[PDB]
Amino acid sequence: QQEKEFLESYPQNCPPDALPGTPGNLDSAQEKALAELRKLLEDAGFIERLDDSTLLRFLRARKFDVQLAKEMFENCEKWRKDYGTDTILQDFHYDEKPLIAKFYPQYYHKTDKDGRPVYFEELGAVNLHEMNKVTSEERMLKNLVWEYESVVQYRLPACSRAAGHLVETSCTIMDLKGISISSAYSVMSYVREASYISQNYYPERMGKFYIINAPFGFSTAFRLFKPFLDPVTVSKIFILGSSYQKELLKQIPAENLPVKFGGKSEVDESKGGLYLSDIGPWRDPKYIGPEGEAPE
Amino acid sequence: QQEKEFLESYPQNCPPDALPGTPGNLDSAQEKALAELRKLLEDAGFIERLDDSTLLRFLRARKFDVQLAKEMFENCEKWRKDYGTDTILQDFHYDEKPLIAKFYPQYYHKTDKDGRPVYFEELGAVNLHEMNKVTSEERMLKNLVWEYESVVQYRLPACSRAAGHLVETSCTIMDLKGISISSAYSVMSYVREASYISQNYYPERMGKFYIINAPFGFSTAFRLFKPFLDPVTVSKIFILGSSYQKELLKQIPAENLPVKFGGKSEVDESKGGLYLSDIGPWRDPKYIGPEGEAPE
Ligand SMILES: CCCCCCCCO[C@@H]1O[C@H](CO)[C@@H](O)[C@H](O)[C@H]1O
Ligand SMILES: CCCCCCCCO[C@@H]1O[C@H](CO)[C@@H](O)[C@H](O)[C@H]1O
Ligand SMILES: CCCCCCCCO[C@@H]1O[C@H](CO)[C@@H](O)[C@H](O)[C@H]1O
Ligand SMILES: CCCCCCCCO[C@@H]1O[C@H](CO)[C@@H](O)[C@H](O)[C@H]1O
Repeated sequence: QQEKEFLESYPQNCPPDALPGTPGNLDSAQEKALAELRKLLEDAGFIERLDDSTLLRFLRARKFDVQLAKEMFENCEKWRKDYGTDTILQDFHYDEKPLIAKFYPQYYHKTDKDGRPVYFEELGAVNLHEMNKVTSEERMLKNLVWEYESVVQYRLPACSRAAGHLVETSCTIMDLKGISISSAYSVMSYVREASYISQNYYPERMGKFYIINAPFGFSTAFRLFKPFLDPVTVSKIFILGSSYQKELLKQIPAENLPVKFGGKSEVDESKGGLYLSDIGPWRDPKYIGPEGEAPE
Repeated sequence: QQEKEFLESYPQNCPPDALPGTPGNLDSAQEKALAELRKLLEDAGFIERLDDSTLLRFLRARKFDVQLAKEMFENCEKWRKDYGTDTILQDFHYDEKPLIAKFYPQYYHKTDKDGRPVYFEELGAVNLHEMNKVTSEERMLKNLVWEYESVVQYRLPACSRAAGHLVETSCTIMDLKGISISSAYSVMSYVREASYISQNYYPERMGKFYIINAPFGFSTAFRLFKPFLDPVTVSKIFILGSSYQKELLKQIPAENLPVKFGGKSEVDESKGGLYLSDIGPWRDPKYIGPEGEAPE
């Protein structure tokens, strides 16, 4: 009575108007696709992470090819064992965070109108040189997986309860204000590594993606490739310039969005404002289940 | 005996390994799609431009929806009547060309390895201010349609004969060396207008598209959207930086590519080198048919 107990402690059906193939909306032969991936994995010795939400995201990332879903699934299970992800919430301590946070922000803050936790990344402010004095790329990546594990174990279940429906994804906002060719080159390895970790071991976890303060050449390229990108990806990716407030306020309440991005949400500066904060439904006693409160 | 005489004066079958749906390769039910669009248009009063190559390009631009092909076809026929395209080769004289060519290059020069005429556009060198003294956007657009009409009436048929196979498309090379946000804004209207004229009244005329000397932010965006653009479009579009020679020499011979782009082709400077030139198979007496030599 632990995983089963956890799964039924929060809503498990995505909203009715959600993309097909998502939990509670799968019907078009995909039910049979789901009820096949579970059989193969049960025989292969696997016991955990076989819930509807999990396998469905694996089936969704691989167009519902039950064969490729097993591959992607085993390969991810291989990775969690090697990397020690299963014990990352209690093994790893990013005690350098207060020291380096200002050079590469990274922080979660409340939710958007769909219940998704909002993740902010001020990539344009990054200062790797000043960061390499304290930490290392390896540790920053451990922090990335540590936060991903907080999202699934604590944040998502709490958000589901607060929104009345599932919520398997997050809403991310990346700020490019301040990027240069120089710093862009200095972060490529971390970005390429972080990209590998999520769309392979955390697929379908992205629900919406916003890039604000994107430079002209960059923003222009998107405006020309729009008609050639699949409609499924243009529904999630948003590339906007210096005028982004109206768009953001259209997805995130206003009382939920930080004042710096055109909203009303203010974090007390006498306890690490925004950068060192982690406030949202997951810190509200009435939305915390049998898994207890997430770490800090 | 004029259009019929013209059509059989040059090869009419695309190479065997070409994209399906192209003349001489259409089979998969598309033959019936072709032999339907012609019937509807014959009843609608249309007499010209009903050859396999034409209608097939219209069917290809609209995924083979015979219904939308008729719409796109009539709408283009409407446009040629209004604009006076049918008589553009003899009505319009871009006598300002020698004066303004240096501010917005534009020139055709020989062919690539597939027989396609190569079109060069040094957009990054554009100087609209210096150009507005002499011409106007309206005239530049008339020149664009005048050149398009030389491509189909003279250039393509000559290239077909020289390559031994059809050739319905052109190979374009756009140079961004020298662009600014400023000049990018100063040319948006011409580019937006020119884009409207080709993919609506000259569809499937683009076979390959190369953008060289693309700025970093711009080039980067393409490298991230690559996996999301359809494989049909990534086969035609190439976005490269300052190192483009190897790629170009891989598509265009070397004796065909101008020295400035990393090749061996040199045009005599005592008669308008490149900018004011128009040399290729269409100026070779042995590749000119009953349509005679193209104008200058
Ligand atoms: C200039 C900005 C470049 C940003 C490139 C993406 C860097 C990380 O962005 C992440 O990429 C993941 C891919 O694994 C997605 O699944 C996540 O939703 C996204 O937040
Ligand atoms: C900045 C470039 C775009 C953001 C990174 C790639 C976007 C999505 O990457 C992947 O796309 C899949 C779609 O098949 C989704 O299932 C996953 O959520 C996501 O990991
Ligand atoms: C920064 C460079 C922006 C270039 C945008 C494209 C401008 C013209 O490019 C033309 O566009 C046509 C679309 O109608 C295509 O059919 C042609 O093949 C292409 O040459
Ligand atoms: C710089 C942005 C890309 C170049 C402009 C758009 C590229 C192609 O535009 C159109 O694509 C069609 C494909 O359905 C082809 O049939 C046509 O040749 C082309 O007009």
